[PDB]
Amino acid sequence: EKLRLLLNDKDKKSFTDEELNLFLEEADCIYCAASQGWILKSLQYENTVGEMYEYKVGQETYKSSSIKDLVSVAYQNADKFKDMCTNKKEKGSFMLGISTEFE
Amino acid sequence: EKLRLLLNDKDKKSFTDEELNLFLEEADCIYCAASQGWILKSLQYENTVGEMYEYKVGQETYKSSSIKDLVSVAYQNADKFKDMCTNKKEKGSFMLGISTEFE
Amino acid sequence: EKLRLLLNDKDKKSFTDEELNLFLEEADCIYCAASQGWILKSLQYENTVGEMYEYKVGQETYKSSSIKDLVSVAYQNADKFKDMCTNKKEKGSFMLGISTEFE
Amino acid sequence: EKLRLLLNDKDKKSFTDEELNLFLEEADCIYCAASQGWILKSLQYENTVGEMYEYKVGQETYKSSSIKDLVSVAYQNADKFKDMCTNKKEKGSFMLGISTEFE
Amino acid sequence: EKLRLLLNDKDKKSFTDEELNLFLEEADCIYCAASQGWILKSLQYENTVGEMYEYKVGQETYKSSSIKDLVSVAYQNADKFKDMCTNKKEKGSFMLGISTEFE
Amino acid sequence: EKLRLLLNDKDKKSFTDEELNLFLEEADCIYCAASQGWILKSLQYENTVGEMYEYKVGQETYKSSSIKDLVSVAYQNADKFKDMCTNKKEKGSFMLGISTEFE
Amino acid sequence: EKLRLLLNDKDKKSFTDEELNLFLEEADCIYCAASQGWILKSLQYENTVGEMYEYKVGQETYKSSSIKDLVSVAYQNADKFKDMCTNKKEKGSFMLGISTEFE
Amino acid sequence: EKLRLLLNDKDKKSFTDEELNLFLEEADCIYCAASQGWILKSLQYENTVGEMYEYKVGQETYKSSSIKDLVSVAYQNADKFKDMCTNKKEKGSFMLGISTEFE
Amino acid sequence: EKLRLLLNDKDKKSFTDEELNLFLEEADCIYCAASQGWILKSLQYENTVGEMYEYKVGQETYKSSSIKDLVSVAYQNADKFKDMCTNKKEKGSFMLGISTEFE
Amino acid sequence: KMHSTPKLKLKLTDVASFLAHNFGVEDPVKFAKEGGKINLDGHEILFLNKDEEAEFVEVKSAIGDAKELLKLLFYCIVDVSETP
Repeated sequence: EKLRLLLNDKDKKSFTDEELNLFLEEADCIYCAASQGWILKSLQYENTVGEMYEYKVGQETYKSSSIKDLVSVAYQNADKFKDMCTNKKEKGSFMLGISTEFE
Repeated sequence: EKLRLLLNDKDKKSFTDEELNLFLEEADCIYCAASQGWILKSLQYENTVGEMYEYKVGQETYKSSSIKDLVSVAYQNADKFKDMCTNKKEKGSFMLGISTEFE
Repeated sequence: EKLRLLLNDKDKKSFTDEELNLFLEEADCIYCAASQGWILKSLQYENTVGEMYEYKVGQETYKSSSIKDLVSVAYQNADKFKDMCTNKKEKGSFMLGISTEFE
Repeated sequence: EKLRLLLNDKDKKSFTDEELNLFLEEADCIYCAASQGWILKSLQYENTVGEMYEYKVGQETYKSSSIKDLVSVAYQNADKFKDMCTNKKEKGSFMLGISTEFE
Repeated sequence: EKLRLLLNDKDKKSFTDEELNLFLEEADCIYCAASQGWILKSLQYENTVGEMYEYKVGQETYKSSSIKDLVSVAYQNADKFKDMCTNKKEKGSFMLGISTEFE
Repeated sequence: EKLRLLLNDKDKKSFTDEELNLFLEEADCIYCAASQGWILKSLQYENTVGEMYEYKVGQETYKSSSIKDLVSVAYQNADKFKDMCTNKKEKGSFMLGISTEFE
Repeated sequence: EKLRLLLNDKDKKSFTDEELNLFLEEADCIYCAASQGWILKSLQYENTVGEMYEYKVGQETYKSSSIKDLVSVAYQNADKFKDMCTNKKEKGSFMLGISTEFE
Repeated sequence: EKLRLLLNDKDKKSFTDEELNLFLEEADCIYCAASQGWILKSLQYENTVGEMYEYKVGQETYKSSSIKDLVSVAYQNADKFKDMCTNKKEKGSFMLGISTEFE
Repeated sequence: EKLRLLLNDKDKKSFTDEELNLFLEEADCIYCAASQGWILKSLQYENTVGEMYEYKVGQETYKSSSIKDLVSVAYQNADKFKDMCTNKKEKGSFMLGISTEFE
Repeated sequence: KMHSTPKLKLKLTDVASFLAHNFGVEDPVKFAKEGGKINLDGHEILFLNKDEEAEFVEVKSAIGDAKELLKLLFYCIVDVSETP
């Protein structure tokens, strides 16, 4: 089902099913829905990694990829899905005939 | 509902609803309004995460993403929403005919 | 009301209201006023960050973004408002008729 | 067996056979299916190797490859499989004749 | 009051009022005067924040922005005010009807 | 012997003989098989080095080449084999005659 | 006073009035005098900062901008004053008539 | 002896003589065979010097050239031997003269 | 003496004089022999420096140039000798006549 | 009549501002809907900035091969009537 395909094209458990169905209704193709949803997912990182991406406590140190790199990968995913949809829709060049009425 | 969809597109719970309705009035396309919201949210990073990005106190150190990275990410989100709106409205190229009266 | 909109188009509580009304009187568009006010706000960072942008007392170390990054984001905000205002004002290309009188 | 070939074109037990044969149905040539599977596998690095690329606790210190590097390698693999599939599909560029009826 | 507007544009308490009046007399447009004031204010950094940008003593390390960054930001401000002044003076392109007498 | 020649041409003891033979029937020339097998070997490094490429336990420290460098060398090997195979197939330019028909 | 304006236009205490009057009578416009005086001031840094630009004594550490940065800002000031003089002397393009003689 | 010349054109005791004379049979020019041997030797570095390029144990630190540098040097050697072979076989440019029978 | 000239050009006595004579027999010119010998000499740096180029035991720390730098200088020497031989063999441009036949 | 007269083309930095300043056309869209026809004397001079560029979009011929086909039709018409 297209809902499950969308859930797989993103990470599964991060969103309610209603907004996924909203994405599906907005764009018929699954790939455009996944591309938009990945941007929407990228917007989350201001609240988990923007405020702190590496901290040290006592002898314990923890480092994570900065918000720039995480947003970069998420946008790369969204762009790849958009290109996937456009490639699914594109068609090659063509060569047609012309005809005009004349007496 | 446009309000909820904007609070999901433009990330949630930093504005209040009346200016969101105002932003919807600024442009019928929801993505353009969300983009404008993204700039005016990028402005607010000067308070939520001040210029002091890193500090070590006692046995704790926390390295927040600097304001430049966060505002750059916000402008990137704004540019994506703007591009998505232009994609929504833009139509392709096409040929037409010319008419001219004569005796 | 323009003053109310401008106090959130630019980040709140740095300038006094008479200066904002002066900006509003300088230019018709509020976005131009916001851009100029953002340049004005950018001028404040000399005292805050030019004299000290990272220091360390005892065991505590505090670091903040240098004056170049902060003035860069401020100029970026001002330039974005300038571009948005100009885009609001501009209009597309269009071909028009012409006719010189003759007898 | 095509499924064994696909589960060798990527590390195996991150996927279940249903979506694998779905990929195979999506494209006749197995390498397009493998490229699509690799792109979708690049998503799962967000869970298998989270953003926390490096950490130190006590005396252990482990420094894993960042998520950006892993997704870059996954996309590189997908691009290589796509290129290999196009090489399989490709036909030489060459010339032909024309003939139109005439009396 | 023009002097107050300049002392708000050009940051205050650096110059005394009579030279500000001289600045305004040197150029009718207050923004050109503010640019002039900013370029002459950039010289003050040689005294206010000397070449010694960072020092440590005992348990106090203070790192201030070097003189090069401050003077560069002052030049940025001067150029911005110059550009804004020219924008105030600017007029668009024009085409006019040339003519000449003849018998 | 082709299987032995391939097992020399790619570093030994990493694939089952069935997979190697599958590569042999995949492509006519053994060099293309070696290139494809090297890409398949390059796929393995995500487990070996993606999860850890330098760690330190106690006093002991161990570092290894990142996944980027290792996949880079593997792709260099595969691409060099592909180019060498194509060069083996490559042939130079020619001049040929034409012979139409005419009474 | 022109001498007063010159002593303002550069630093104040570092030169005797005789050589400043010498600069004033060297060139008509005072900005050229200020530029030349700024280059002469820039000469001084071979002693102050060339001999030592950062030193440590016990726990005390002192760092100052290297001679390259100081002469860079000094030359930037001199060049800015040179440009200011040239722009003061600058005049726009013109279009004039020709008048020969004939009989 | 050609085999000894090859064992000097590429370092010794890493290949058994059957591989060597196979290379010689593969190409009459011994430098081409040496280039082939060198590229095949570049694969051996995966075992002789594994991905671990640096390690410290106790009070004894050893740092070795990464596998990427070794394979880069091996490929450089292979390219040099290929260039030597081409310089051996290649002849320069020269003119000819055509003659066709005619009555 | 030719063998002595080679043993001087190549650094003295790392190889048996007999294979030096073999190089002399390969190409008549001493400089081509020296260049090829320098490439052959560059081949040996793998053992010396590839598996260790900087190491530390106890307090003692020893560092040496990487394999890439040593191979670079050796190749530079070989290329320099190649250039010298080519310039020794080269000849300048010049004009010549033509003399056909006619009656 | 469509294309034989050349069409002067202006690549302006700001079309609306240029029109408003030169021809006093504040509402260019309404000018287009109103069939507003600019009036030019014939003797005009252009004052553009560095970026802006003005050119004539000129064509060698507006009718193409109409002359030859019309001549052929004239010959055929005379032939059918066989008139001297």
